[PDB]
Amino acid sequence: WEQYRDRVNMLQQERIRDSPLLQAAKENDLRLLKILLLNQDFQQRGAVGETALHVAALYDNLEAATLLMEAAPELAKEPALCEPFVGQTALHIAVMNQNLNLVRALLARGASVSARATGAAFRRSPHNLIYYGEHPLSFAACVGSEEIVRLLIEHGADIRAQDSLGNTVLHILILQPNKTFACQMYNLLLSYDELQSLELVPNHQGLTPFKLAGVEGNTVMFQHLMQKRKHVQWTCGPLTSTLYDLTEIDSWGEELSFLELVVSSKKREARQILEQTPVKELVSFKWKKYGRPYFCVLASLYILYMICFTTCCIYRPLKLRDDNRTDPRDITILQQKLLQEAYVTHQDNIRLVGELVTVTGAVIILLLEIPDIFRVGASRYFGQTILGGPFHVIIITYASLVLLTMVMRLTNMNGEVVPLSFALVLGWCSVMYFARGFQMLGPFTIMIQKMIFGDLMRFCWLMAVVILGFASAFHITFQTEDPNNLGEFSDYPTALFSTFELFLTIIDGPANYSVDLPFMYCITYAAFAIIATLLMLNLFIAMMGDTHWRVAQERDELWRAQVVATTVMLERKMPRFLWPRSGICGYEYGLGDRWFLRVENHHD
Amino acid sequence: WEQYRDRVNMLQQERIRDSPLLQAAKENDLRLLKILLLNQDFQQRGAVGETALHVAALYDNLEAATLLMEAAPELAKEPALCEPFVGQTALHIAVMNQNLNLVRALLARGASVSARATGAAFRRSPHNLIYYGEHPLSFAACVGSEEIVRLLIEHGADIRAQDSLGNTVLHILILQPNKTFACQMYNLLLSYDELQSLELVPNHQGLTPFKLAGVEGNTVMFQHLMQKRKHVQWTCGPLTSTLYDLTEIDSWGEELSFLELVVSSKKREARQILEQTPVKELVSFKWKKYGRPYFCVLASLYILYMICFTTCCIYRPLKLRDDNRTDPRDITILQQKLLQEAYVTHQDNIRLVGELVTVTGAVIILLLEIPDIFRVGASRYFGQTILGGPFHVIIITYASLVLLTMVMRLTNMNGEVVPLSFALVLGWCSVMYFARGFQMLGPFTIMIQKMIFGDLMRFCWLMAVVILGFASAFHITFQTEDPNNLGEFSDYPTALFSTFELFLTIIDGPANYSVDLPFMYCITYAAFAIIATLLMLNLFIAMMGDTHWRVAQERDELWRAQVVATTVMLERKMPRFLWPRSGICGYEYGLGDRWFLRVENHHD
Ligand SMILES: CCCCCCCC(=O)OC[C@H](COP(=O)(O)O[C@@H]1[C@H](O)[C@H](O)[C@@H](OP(=O)(O)O)[C@H](OP(=O)(O)O)[C@H]1O)OC(=O)CCCCCCC
Ligand SMILES: CCCCCCCC(=O)OC[C@H](COP(=O)(O)O[C@@H]1[C@H](O)[C@H](O)[C@@H](OP(=O)(O)O)[C@H](OP(=O)(O)O)[C@H]1O)OC(=O)CCCCCCC
Ligand SMILES: CC(C)[C@@H](C)/C=C/[C@@H](C)[C@H]1CC[C@H]2C3=CC=C4C[C@@H](O)CC[C@]4(C)[C@H]3CC[C@]12C
Ligand SMILES: CC(C)[C@@H](C)/C=C/[C@@H](C)[C@H]1CC[C@H]2C3=CC=C4C[C@@H](O)CC[C@]4(C)[C@H]3CC[C@]12C
Ligand SMILES: CC(C)[C@@H](C)/C=C/[C@@H](C)[C@H]1CC[C@H]2C3=CC=C4C[C@@H](O)CC[C@]4(C)[C@H]3CC[C@]12C
Ligand SMILES: CC(C)[C@@H](C)/C=C/[C@@H](C)[C@H]1CC[C@H]2C3=CC=C4C[C@@H](O)CC[C@]4(C)[C@H]3CC[C@]12C
Repeated sequence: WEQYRDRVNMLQQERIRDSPLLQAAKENDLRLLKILLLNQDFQQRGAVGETALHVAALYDNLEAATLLMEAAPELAKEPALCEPFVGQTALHIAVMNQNLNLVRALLARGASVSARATGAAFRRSPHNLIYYGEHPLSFAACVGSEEIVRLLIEHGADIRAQDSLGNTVLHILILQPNKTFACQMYNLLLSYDELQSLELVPNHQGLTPFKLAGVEGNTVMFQHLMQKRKHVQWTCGPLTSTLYDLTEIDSWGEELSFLELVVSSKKREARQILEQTPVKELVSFKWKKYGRPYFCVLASLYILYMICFTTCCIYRPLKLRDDNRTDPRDITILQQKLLQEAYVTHQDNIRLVGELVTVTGAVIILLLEIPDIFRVGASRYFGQTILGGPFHVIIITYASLVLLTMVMRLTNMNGEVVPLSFALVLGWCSVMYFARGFQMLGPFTIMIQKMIFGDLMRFCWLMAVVILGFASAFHITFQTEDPNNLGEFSDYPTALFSTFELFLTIIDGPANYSVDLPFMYCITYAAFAIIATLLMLNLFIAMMGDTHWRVAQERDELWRAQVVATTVMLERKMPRFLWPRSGICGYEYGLGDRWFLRVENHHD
Repeated sequence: WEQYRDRVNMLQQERIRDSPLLQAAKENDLRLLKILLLNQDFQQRGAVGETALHVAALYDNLEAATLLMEAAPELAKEPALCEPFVGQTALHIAVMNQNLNLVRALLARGASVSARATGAAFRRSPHNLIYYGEHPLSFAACVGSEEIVRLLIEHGADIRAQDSLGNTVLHILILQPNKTFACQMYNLLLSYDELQSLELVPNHQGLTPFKLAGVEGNTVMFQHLMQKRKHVQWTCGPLTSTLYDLTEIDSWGEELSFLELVVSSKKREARQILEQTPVKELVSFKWKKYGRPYFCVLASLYILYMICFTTCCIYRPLKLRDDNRTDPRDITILQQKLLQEAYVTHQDNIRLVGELVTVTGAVIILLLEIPDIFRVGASRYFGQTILGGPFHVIIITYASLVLLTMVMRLTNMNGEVVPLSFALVLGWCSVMYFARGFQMLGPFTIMIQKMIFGDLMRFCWLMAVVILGFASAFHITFQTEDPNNLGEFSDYPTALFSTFELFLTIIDGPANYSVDLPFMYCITYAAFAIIATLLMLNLFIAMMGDTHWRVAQERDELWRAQVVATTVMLERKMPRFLWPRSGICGYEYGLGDRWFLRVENHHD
């Protein structure tokens, strides 16, 4: 909340400028500070509970801080006592200002090296511009001063300490945007670290520093981590045979693997870690050997199942209508057969076998799609475009509509045409889910997805506004006319549908040249042809062209992300005997229990 | 196979780390090596059959290699004895690591300079990252160390030696990606070469180094080869008159010429050699003087032949139907005349003359197109887009359909409309083959080809999926309705055709405003108008626009490649008296039997 933080900062500045000691410490006024510290409070606090030493350390005044530490040195151990800054000692502010002399003086005076800055300003939030952690070692690692890190570690800072989110100092080091010096600081902290190692300590969410580097899109820290796990077997000429380790990449026998955390991430940059050196090799092996033929087999089985469903839909049992067509505008000549009237002939028995196959396929689809929602969460399963969220919504709706059609068929309920048409359209449009397995058809589904949940939802309000206005105009111009001669605008729903058809130029303009149409229709339809047909439609065509160009710029990255997501899904759902553990065995060749991957690269 | 090569490498590293001698040679451990070589095997081998000297040479340990060569020097002549590395001595690994001292020590010890590295890793394959050949001189030329080349040649390496593919050292030099230093290495090896020259030695495929440089897209080596064949007549001011040699470019009196090998190549870069200095001049002379008027004459003759075929198709003999139209939905009022009933009047005799002209043209087309398939191969004749593969398929199908129509006409078989329509469409669409002879119409055929075998085959699966789903929905919504009022969806093939028409907006939406259509048709057609008409169609429009832009970026190169392919085809197929040998005579002007080409260029 910005209006509370501004009030806190203004009250802090008012309390600094009101007290003479805080004002003398702020401006580095040595004379007034010496006068006030010669004789008379040393423990007066501002609006945020900060002492005079915090004010002296905030404005980088070393001499005023030494003068304030000459008398009553316990201010080195006094933390702030207010909500936006809880526990912020002078050491944190001295480290953040990167003043080595003030940090050395505070550690000589005996400041707490394990004091936690548990305020609201130090938490990880979009309100806070920086997440530097809570312990002063985290601040010293994130700022980028190695001397302060060595001085804090030699004075007894704990490298294994965790903040309120559970993040260790490596986790807060990974999250920094300055990823160049952060690798050197990571190497320094790993050198100073000698139970389990600091690399295997997870946070409260459950992520290791390797997995957190994978999630947050930190490619440089990912390369720095993987350069400590490779093993160059031989470098012969331009050929180099590296042996990468898949212990923290494959994550075999785990609830959530590394690649599933990488792909199902809100950060955009994480897909770049699907283009790194061991990960791309690993997913290419797992896709070309196992993922692609199993995905093609599943696609062929689903296509045959949809063909059986379509064949059961076309041969739906219909009989002659018993009631006579009294209304001249009624064209219903057939109605649905009853349950006793149907399933008599042998062709109806073949249809019954096909319908049993269809309903068992729908039950299998529901049993395969429902527990993943409870496992991974409803917001992430239906939300991610790469994972196939809309396809999961479509296939769950299709299975529910097939079950609803079964219920309506067993209970002799008329009106199966509506769920059968819904199920046919959704089930056939869910065949395009299996187009992600091919590079020639992969990004096209993403193009249609970004044109439907993108430009279509951003232009349908303007389209519906124009449709409503011109449909109302076309209805009231033809309210006083004979509906037989021009019945395109006779009822307001039919006027809305006719104008929606005329927007996309899929029907002709209504014209009857043997009768006198009203002139207001002519002027209003000229306006509709200019504004809606010509101008606003071809704006949407250009928006779709820009969306197609935007996806086609990054088609390979998006198809690779779809490949990794499909490979992770097929490794998780299919049984283990169809998916052996990828990589070299390792134990057979005299090495440990780790599973390795050999990459031969052509350098120089 | 990667899973075998990884197993071989891991077994090799395990056998290195198991034996103490191989481990001492790997780590350059002098103490353990001296202890093991003082007293006790010197001939122990690893998983790939490599000796200890191969391990010492693989890790660039010169001192350990000299210690291993001090005792039992026969390890300098010991090759590996396993399948992925056959015959790989220590000299090949010493040359690949570019260690001149180790190569000199191995040649002093008496290593085999003609040992062949006939393993699977040294062959030319997409599995292997490098193709450096088999003989150590090929390795020394490909790595780029002139001192090793001179040391191997002075010790007795054969420059004329060929590997399993028949490639000499020049062939393996051309295939390298580092084409800058490869020209200098080529010049050094030609200087050291003093029967026929090394430039005229072909491989097992039949290609000279000039032809292999032409095929593989190596433009820099092509310039380096052509700078040894030019002859500057006079340089006056800014004008330079060079006299290029067409002995290895024109290839007169040969089964496969140089330009036919350049154009009909799987490599993309070979078309750049159609833009070089003598080749572009030569094909421009051969096209502007001979190829263009002969191609225009053939185009005019084929257009007149297709006009005669169309005129015979329009005047096809038809008589009144003998059977009465019993079915009210039947509109057949004419049927085909019999063979005895036809060919009676004088106009039928004119039609008979035209049909004889048509069938002789089809026989001529078959006799001109069939033996080229057996000559150049079915995979290359119908495969290359530049050569006109689809046009050859179309014209062979057209000739076969004309012959089938002749067979059905002679045997009084009804149903000539189907092969006549097939032959008319294919024969008229084969007129666009003759559009490659004009720069204003050249790349347009390539645009249509890349939009048909490209984006159309990559989008027709999604299009057919949407067509099948919405056709099934529109059929089952109108299964219970009267087919007289709205017969666009009455049968499932007719529903498929009507939805395919509604996809491309070539017919209107089915609407009958005098009767009550079902509302599910209205919602499903609104969905079809949004998803299929508006979104997915204009995605294909944008894909075709991107394909058109991609071809229009490189229109001149593609048209030049079409010109060279057409010129080669017309030089091969037409008789020799219409195609004199291009270039200056040479023998008349006191020079040799070579045929030259004069190029005047404006330098500076
Ligand atoms: C029947 C289907 C139901 C699907 C329901 C669930 C649908 C579902 O799974 O995604 C919903 C969508 C997700 O976002 P969306 O599809 O727009 O795409 C993501 C993101 O929102 C941006 O739009 C994308 O970048 P840009 O802005 O294009 O540059 C970004 O690309 P990248 O940077 O990550 O690479 C994407 O990650 O959010 C909505 O807008 C709701 C519209 C709902 C409209 C329909 C409501 C029924
Ligand atoms: C009736 C006609 C029959 C023709 C049969 C034979 C047709 C025939 O001769 O070419 C077939 C085609 C060749 O490849 P295609 O036409 O796509 O074009 C080549 C290549 O495959 C790439 O597509 C092109 O680059 P890009 O990817 O565009 O960037 C490349 O350009 P360049 O880099 O070389 O400059 C081209 O050399 O391969 C198929 O995909 C089969 C589709 C068959 C579909 C239809 C099957 C009946
Ligand atoms: C049955 C009729 C009445 C209406 C409701 C039908 C709507 C269908 C055609 C629409 C609704 C949402 C659309 C839709 C949702 C999301 C996606 C995921 C995207 O990555 C590819 C396109 C795809 C798969 C499309 C396909 C067509 C769908 C499924
Ligand atoms: C992009 C915009 C323009 C799209 C979303 C607008 C949708 C509206 C205008 C369309 C979509 C489906 C149409 C529709 C659905 C079904 C029926 C029932 C039918 O008996 C009368 C027409 C009627 C009532 C029309 C009214 C207009 C609707 C609701
Ligand atoms: C007769 C009807 C029923 C159907 C089969 C006809 C198909 C024709 C129109 C289609 C089939 C394949 C198409 C086709 C094949 C390939 C090429 C080569 C390309 O470089 C230019 C376009 C061109 C020449 C086009 C022309 C139109 C063709 C020949
Ligand atoms: C790009 C996609 C959408 C293209 C290739 C799809 C093709 C399908 C949908 C089209 C192409 C030709 C069409 C076609 C050919 C001929 C006939 C015979 C006629 O008596 C009934 C319609 C029927 C049976 C239709 C069915 C639908 C077909 C097969």
